Amino acid sequence: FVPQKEIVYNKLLPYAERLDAESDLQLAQIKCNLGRAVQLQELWPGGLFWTRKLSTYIRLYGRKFSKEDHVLFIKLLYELVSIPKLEISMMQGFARLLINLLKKKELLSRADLELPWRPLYDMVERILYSKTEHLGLNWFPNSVENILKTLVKSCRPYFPADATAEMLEEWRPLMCPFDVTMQKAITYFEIFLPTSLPPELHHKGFKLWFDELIGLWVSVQNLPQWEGQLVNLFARLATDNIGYIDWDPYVPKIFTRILRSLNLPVGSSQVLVPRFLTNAYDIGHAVIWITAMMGGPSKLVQKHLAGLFNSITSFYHPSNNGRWLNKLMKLLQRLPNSVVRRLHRERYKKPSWLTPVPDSHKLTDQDVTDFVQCIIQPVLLAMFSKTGSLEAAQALQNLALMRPELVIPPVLERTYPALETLTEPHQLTATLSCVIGVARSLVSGGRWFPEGPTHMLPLLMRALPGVDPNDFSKCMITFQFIATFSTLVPLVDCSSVLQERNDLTEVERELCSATAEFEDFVLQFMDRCFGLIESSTLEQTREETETEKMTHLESLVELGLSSTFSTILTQCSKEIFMVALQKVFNFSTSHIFETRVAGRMVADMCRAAVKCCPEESLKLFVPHCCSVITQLTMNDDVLNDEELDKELLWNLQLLSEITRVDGRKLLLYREQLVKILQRTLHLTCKQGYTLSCNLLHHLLRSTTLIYPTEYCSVPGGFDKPPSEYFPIKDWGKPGDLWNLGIQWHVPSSEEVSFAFYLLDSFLQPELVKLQHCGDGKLEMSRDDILQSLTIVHNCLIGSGNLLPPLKGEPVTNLVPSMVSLEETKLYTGLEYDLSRENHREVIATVIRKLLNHILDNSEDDTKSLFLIIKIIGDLLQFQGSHKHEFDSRWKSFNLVKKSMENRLHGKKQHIRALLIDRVMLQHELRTLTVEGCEYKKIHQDMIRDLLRLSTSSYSQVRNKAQQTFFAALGAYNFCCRDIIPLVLEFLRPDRQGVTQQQFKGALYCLLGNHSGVCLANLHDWDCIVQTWPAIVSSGLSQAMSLEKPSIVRLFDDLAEKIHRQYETIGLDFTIPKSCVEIAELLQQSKNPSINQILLSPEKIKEGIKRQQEKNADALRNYENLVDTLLDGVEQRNLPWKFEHIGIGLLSLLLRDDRVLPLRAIRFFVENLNHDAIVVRKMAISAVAGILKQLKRTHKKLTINPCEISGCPDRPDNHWLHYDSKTIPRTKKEWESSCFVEKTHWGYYTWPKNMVVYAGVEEQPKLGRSREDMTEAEQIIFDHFSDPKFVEQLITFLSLEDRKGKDKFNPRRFCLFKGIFRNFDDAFLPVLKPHLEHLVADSHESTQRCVAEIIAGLIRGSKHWTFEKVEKLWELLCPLLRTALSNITVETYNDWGACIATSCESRDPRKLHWLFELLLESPLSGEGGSFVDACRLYVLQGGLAQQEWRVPELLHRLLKYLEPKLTQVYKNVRERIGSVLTYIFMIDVSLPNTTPTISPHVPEFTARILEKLKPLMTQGIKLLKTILKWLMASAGRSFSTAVTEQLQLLPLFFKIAPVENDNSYDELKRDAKLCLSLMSQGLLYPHQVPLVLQVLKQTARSSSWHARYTVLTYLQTMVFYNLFIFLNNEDAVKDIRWLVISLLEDEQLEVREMAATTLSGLLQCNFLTMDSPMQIHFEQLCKTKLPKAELVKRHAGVLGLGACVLSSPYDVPTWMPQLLMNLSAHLNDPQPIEMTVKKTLSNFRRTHHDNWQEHKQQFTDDQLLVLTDLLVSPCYYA
Ligand SMILES: O=P(O)(O)O[C@H]1[C@H](OP(=O)(O)O)[C@@H](OP(=O)(O)O)[C@H](OP(=O)(O)OP(=O)(O)O)[C@H](OP(=O)(O)OP(=O)(O)O)[C@@H]1OP(=O)(O)O
Ligand SMILES: O=P(O)(O)O[C@H]1[C@H](OP(=O)(O)O)[C@@H](OP(=O)(O)O)[C@H](OP(=O)(O)O)[C@@H](OP(=O)(O)O)[C@H]1OP(=O)(O)O
Repeated sequence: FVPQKEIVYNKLLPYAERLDAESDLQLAQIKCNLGRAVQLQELWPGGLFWTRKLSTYIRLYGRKFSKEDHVLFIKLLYELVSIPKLEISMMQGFARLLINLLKKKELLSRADLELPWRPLYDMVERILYSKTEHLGLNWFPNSVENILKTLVKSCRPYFPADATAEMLEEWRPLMCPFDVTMQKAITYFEIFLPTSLPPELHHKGFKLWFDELIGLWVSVQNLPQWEGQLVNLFARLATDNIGYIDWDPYVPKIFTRILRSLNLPVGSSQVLVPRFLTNAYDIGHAVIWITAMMGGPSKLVQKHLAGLFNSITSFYHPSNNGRWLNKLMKLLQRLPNSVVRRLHRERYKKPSWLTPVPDSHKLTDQDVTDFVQCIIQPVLLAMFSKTGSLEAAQALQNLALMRPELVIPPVLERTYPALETLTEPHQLTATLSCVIGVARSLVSGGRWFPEGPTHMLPLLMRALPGVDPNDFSKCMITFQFIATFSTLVPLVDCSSVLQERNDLTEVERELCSATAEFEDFVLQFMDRCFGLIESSTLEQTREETETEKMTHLESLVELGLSSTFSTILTQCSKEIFMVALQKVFNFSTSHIFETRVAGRMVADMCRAAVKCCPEESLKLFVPHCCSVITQLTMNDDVLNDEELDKELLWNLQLLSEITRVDGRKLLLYREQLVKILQRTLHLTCKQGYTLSCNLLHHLLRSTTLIYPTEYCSVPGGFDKPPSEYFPIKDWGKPGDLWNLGIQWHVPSSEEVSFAFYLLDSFLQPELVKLQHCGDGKLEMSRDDILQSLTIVHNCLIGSGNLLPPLKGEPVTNLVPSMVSLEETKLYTGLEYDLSRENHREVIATVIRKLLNHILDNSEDDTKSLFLIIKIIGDLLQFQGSHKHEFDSRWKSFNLVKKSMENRLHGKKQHIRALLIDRVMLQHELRTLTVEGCEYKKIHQDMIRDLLRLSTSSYSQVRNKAQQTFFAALGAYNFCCRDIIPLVLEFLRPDRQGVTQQQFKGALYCLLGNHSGVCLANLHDWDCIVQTWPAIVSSGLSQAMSLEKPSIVRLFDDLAEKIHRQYETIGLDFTIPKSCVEIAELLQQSKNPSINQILLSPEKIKEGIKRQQEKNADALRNYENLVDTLLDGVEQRNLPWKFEHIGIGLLSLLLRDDRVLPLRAIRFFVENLNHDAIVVRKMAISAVAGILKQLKRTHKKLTINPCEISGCPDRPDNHWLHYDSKTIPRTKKEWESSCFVEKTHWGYYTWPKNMVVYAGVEEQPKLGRSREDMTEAEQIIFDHFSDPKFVEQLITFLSLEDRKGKDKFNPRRFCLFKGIFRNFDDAFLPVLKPHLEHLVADSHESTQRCVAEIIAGLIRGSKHWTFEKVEKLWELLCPLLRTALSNITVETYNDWGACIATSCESRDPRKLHWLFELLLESPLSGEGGSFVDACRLYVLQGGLAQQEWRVPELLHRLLKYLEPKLTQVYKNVRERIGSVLTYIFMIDVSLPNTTPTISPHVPEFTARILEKLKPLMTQGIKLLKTILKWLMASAGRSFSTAVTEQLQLLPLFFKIAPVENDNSYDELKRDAKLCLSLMSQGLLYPHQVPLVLQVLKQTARSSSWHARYTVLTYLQTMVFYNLFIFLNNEDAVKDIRWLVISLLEDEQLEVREMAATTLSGLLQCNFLTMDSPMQIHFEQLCKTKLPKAELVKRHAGVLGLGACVLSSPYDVPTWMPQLLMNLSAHLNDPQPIEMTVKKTLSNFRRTHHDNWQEHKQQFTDDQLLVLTDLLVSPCYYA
């Protein structure tokens, strides 16, 4: 038996008694056939048909199986995605299911399930880091990167406990921080490392790697691509292991980089902008990482949040918007969203095997109060931003779940002045948006904020002018405002409870007296909405046309008034209803509205009046409307007409859109509705019958659908028990899911026999007229058929719940299967006895005769053909609900649910009006979940009749028919195999008469033009072997008008959809022997498994035999697809545009598991010399992949690195010396040298198996001829030996594809890499002239051509014998010396990526000929100076790519440059500075490292100071190389400030100018923006005594330029390091000394920057405004002036003014005092007089935003001082 693990919302559903017998029968059919599909070696029909059906079963019944059945499903799905080398598209199909079984962690414990991880790594590395799939060998899906990560994430908490040191042993040797192989490891660490381990396993957890990898993270100070992965790792480590990390030693380093990742402009020049900060921290991962730190006993992370926001409050102000605001609004959206989820995780979540937080690490009531109080001031400034109020109201909702008494009064103090202002209208858009998130916490008066619903009704009454027909932004947010209040509070009078009753409290009796205005709200809501309608009627201005479409902005106001009025009028007492029903009736019947805009809009407002009480409302509408239709239609002969009377034509829509109340209470009016349908449905006016068809439609909709009738917040309703319960208690009703009290409308036999009586009196008389017209015996008009089809369409679409689909079962051509392919059946509650009529089959036979008559006898009747598409679109796939209306109510539910949800305590607070709709969304999901559908013989005919309409004469008819055609291809099982042979019949050359509409209509059938089914690019060989040749066979002969421009865009879209969507198809579906799990799932499940067969004696041999036949035909159809394309591209009289598609389909077939067939190897090699540049650009990309296929598999062996190097920790070990190329380079005995090819090996640690290549000649033989050769696949040898082929190949490659966009092609490189690797310079004597001719040419086309061949020689010379290596460089070392001599402007990026490419993954031993040539003379300039710079830039990329493997050549190049760097030019200085950052990149100071052999920054900079000692003319020449180096080592080094470089700062301050203008020298201009890059760089917290010693020394007394720039250094250096300094509390006393002691400067320009610095430090709360600060200024202002004393008195006026400018948007308690005595220095002398005039005029500028709130902090005696005061500039005097 099954104890269900987790189910759904189906208990409530009305047919809940039948959801156990139907669910368990499908689950038993899952266990049978999914086990039998795997065990009978079948994945093409059957492995996917029951993976989809379990994917359907999870999305329909929750889990609803047992724990033993849940580990059978996981361990079957896991072993299928971990098959070695599957088909990768079906690997995702098993993947998304296997994510769904595992994403709910609480369902399966750790002791109940375990999964290995190395099957995931071979799965990931083949799909994510494939060594193919850039040469054209594999073709992956587009979604493969994120599905595999979210699968490992779902499999990660079930990895075994001994399998993370097993995981820290494999990629820990990849952590050399210089190669690209480190972010290989760090992305594996973020994905694979187990962090959600139980607390008895942390020693086998993060403690193996935490201090090893947080110590790496704190030591970088660049921003690599892998630093953003560790913040995604450490966040996930933090959020699971709360209370087991001590983040306190690392918390100032964490918040200083979250601040730094905001990238805030600070300093009034503020940037020599580092472009390395493109990569940064995803703050959405940082919010996860702050939130998991807060609950500690020492509240240390809390004040770093208060230090964070208070430093950035001025950026949330709505005047200060900029680039930073998108990260900064996103920070407010997520931190209250995440603190609440942590509070739900520790207060209301049920326990599971996931470890809870400890009691010591849990958020206290103080801790969440102090979180709101440090975020409330930035969220209220975000409320009024220019970018909207969406991010603030989502923040303000989640803050209101925690502390309502602290967050709701600061909002409603700004809301009441916003609803009555008539000036600053933006608040009403933004304050109302924020009360809607507040609304759940506002109407619910808790034990802290009980005054909430006192503000309910006055905000609700003052919002009534918001419904105005002038704004629509106010009107939508007003309709959203009142509907979100009038679904919380019942609108009931409370006066009979206002008598003697002791239940009312002080606040609750204040509510009941205010409920006298509930009727006055609803009636004034209507008188405001009637003017909203009657002033929005449609004006017919243009006399020719008729605007019939309600626009999108007006369709929202219909639905916005259909929502916001039906929610008032449901949440409403019956006494207030019926006095408001008459206001609707006395409006909508005394007027005559235009039926287009105001017709849909009045009748929807009446539709709301009927759906709330259908008895009392239908007593007066349908007697009124039917008595006036029969008066105004059947009196005269208005059956035949041209235009109806606008009142008759009104009262149909007033009746049609009103008769869709609950269909039980329409049986009273049977003999009135049928009477008008028998009189106005057969009219002549094209709007007259469509309003009558909408009447017939909605009557059938109301009498066969299951839907809820009421949507009230209380299940009894607000009307049926008056005064039995007190209504003002259920205002904050949480609306429980159990005992919901939902009321349904299941169709009775009275409502069903009437549903067929309308169908037996209007469908059948409209079907016999269509029958005799399609037979030739009635001959109706063109509009008479059009009128009759609407009756057939509105009876089908509208009563389709009663009509069974089809019968007939087409077989014998589809896919045969060994297992069941039965269609699923879901009882959506109705029987539909299926004995009497079956009306759906009759319509399908009338149409196939009617459509056969119309397409032959009248091909021009378009509007009849549009209806036939609408009926076949509903004869096939229409049960009771619509496939698009469900998707728009699914989105409208998540728009309403996610808006008003109590995230603090779980599912128990969703309101009843949401939950009733979601149960209806569960019924409507079951009405559309037709997963399996058997392709029957009627479905073989109805789609082929759509295929005639998809190819017909008119493009309006073809476009509508193809969309039904494509939707009908996705529904039925194996239809696409039936219809490809039928749709390609319009594309054959041999066809006699095929029109151009016939032709291109069939190519819009192939080009799917949607997201559902691409019919030319299916994922099967039996379909692709027909569609791809037929595209290339078209063209050469067809009726293919290639001169029409639309058909050329069609083939360019049909070819560009194939290359975008194609994904490589498997050839071997060999299910491995490790699927005993399938036998363990078929057998012995038995708890739901009612399937007693359990047999497979020799059917498993038949399944193996049919699989090997599938494996044979998939191999056969592949090699037939190659032959049919080559017979179509080498076809005579093709157009050119059809062979580029034909080569384009051959480039996708080049496979890795196979070798391409012989005629295609001959093809792509011979098409390397093609005249079309597009073809031979593809032949380069294909022959490079052929040479990968023909690779000859070198042998390997394993090195113990203790055996070599003589003896047995992160860099440059003692047992690592053989990897470093200095002296012992191989000259004669080249073998026995242990060449380690790739760079990163052996840096950090050594792997378990360090693997190098073999010795001499154990690799395969190199020099060979055609005798010992594969005699079928090296015809490529025959072409590169022919000198006519080579001389034409060298000639085509030296063309110019473009002059600007012409770079070193990395795909011509892989062409020549695969040549000289595979053939071992058998072609190099045939390329003797064509290498020596191209180097001696001035053209950049040939220098680029030769460079791909040069680097392809070098990286092809990996496995060459020592004879061939020396014979290579004997002609190659003079060849590069020629090329490096004649290097040009358009060539040094080619050579800069030529020999920097050739040093990629080679040992520095094996290429010393470069490193003796490239380091020979880079700056000994034989010709020019730009040549010497380009000769040095190519040296840079080669030495950087062999990063740590060489200490020696870095010294030999540093020893070369250390005399030369003084006497060079600027283009060489910009290279030497770019080279010296790679000479010193190895000096890293990483946490467990060793001082490397590679040259040191401290050993070099001490020599630089020895040469700059006369400065502290030839030293100023040396600064232009040091400054250009310190510009390059800004973010391009692993430690941005070595302490010997820090005293280069006082030499830079006296040079860097003040104004920073373009008129200064290059020494000055490069010294100013070198200080900007060092201040904006980080620093370790043991450098705060070291840099502050420098800046106190530099600003002590040197020169006023240096005192100025120390201040502008500080302001953008204690901000980007703001929490390093605030941890070292001795440093903030030294900043406060230096800034204040430099207000006393002898230079005025220094001291005003000292006050600008101090004003910002006070503003970011780096310096608290203590009392001895103000005593130091207030006892400095009162200073006598006898005539040094002037500068002494001024510095107090700077100091008072610095405090004034420090709070620009608030007036604190200290603020009015130090404005009054600040204003007393206004008649002071002139240096003081400017400053007081600058400070007060800047005060008044920033304080006119909300000065009415600022003036209350002033006395009335002090307002007369500040208002009447002169601070005006010179041009007012
Ligand atoms: O069916 P939908 O629309 O796709 O949405 C499902 C979600 O998708 P899924 O069912 O897995 O496909 C699933 O969320 P995730 O698995 O992704 O986390 C459920 O979460 P869960 O219940 O496990 O988690 P908890 O209860 O929130 O802790 C439900 O989310 P809540 O409302 O928060 O959950 P409640 O249903 O209210 O209990 C939600 O049910 P609704 O239909 O009402 O939106
Ligand atoms: O010398 P490289 O240009 O750096 O290329 C090598 C080379 O691949 P090619 O056959 O394309 O030249 C290796 O092949 P072998 O010498 O071992 O025959 C291959 O090794 P595998 O075939 O075992 O994959 C290795 O790949 P890897 O670094 O994953 O070991 C790959 O290096 P790249 O992937 O960086 O190109």
